[PDB]
Amino acid sequence: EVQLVESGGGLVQPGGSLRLSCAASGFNVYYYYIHWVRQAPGKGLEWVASISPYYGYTSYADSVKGRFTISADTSKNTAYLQMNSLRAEDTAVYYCARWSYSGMDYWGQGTLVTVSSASTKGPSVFPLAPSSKSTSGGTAALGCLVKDYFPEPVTVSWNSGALTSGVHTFPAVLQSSGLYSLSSVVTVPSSSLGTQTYICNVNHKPSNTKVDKKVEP
Amino acid sequence: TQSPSSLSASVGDRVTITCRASQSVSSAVAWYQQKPGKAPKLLIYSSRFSGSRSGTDFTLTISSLQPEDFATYYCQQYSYSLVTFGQGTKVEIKRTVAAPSVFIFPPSDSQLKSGTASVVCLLNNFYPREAKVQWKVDNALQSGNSQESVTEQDSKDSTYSLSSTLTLSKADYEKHKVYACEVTHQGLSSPVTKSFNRGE
Ligand SMILES: [Zn+2]
Repeated sequence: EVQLVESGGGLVQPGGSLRLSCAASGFNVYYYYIHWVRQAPGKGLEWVASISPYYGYTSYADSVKGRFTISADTSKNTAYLQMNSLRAEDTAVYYCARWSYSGMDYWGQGTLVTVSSASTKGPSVFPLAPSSKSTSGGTAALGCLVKDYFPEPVTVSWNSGALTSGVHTFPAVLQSSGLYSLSSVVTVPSSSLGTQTYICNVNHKPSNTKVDKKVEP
Repeated sequence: TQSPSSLSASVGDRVTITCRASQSVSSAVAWYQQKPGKAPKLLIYSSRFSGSRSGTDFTLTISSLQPEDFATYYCQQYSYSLVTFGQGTKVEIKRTVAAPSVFIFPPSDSQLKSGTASVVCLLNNFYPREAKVQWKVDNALQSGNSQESVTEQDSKDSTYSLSSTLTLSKADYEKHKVYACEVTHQGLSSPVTKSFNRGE
């Protein structure tokens, strides 16, 4: 019944500050090493900070210098990561984990931290229409272009979740503009183009944006 | 801090991962297994997973690879005043060569009316992952005005899919006629080119 739940992740301008939280359950942080580990999109794991049991000594990666501060509240049973002077390269999913005497055997679900000068924006949704050249020998490809949103993440479903087979929702790409964009595609039988309706359901929580888009030939 | 190295393997294969160490000698190790979209998992080894130290390098061995073992593995080393994660090895499923099916999508009229233009090229269900997409605008080879991303290995047929997006201003899009993406891949004896003429 051991669980770690994280919070506090979000968007900040470079040079700004953010406090992450890691709420523990089924154990108290007083008796264990607690670690913070982050992961940039597409990259490997990077250890960030740790705090010792009983006495609360700390340790930091060289990359987070005297910018980050790790601490724990044993009464509230929560560990924290105070992040100051944030830079763009600090953008990552941050995980908190419990050490057991050995390794980190329990992990949080992770929280996304985005550092950028760009401002929050809902996406524009454009159809990737099927045609005589999006088809071949029976199957046609169609999709939705989810363009110019910030920050991550965007979620996409098809026909309110009923259509999952043949669905490819690609990783978002960070455009030079500073805004993100992703495509979601699906391959369907060409004969269904006249009958079946195909709707991509786009959700962008950071802007409370919900957009449907019916994709037609 | 860098992209994970890729390793192609099959069920039943033996896999040995070497942890690239530093000023170790007095160093300890922990191994982790991560799958897309999820937090890493601590690996308990000794029984399919075993480990040992050969010199300063820690090793993790998978005796007989199972389909649930296909993942990205990391080693964690910790010593006096030092904690670091190694690069990461992504063990992916090896399968027969599969050529991509290629689709090209002009900018929607909706996007054009909105003052912009995105051309999308789709590469569907191919293996291996390695694929090169080349954009051509009026037979001029493009570079620096397109971005691509690739899905993880498909849970259905162990293939990959890729989408390449050519971004142009509306005005620049409308002064060119022929748009093409040229696809190069293992499964293609000759490069496949999908194209369209603007406004057909
Ligand atoms: Zn698929």
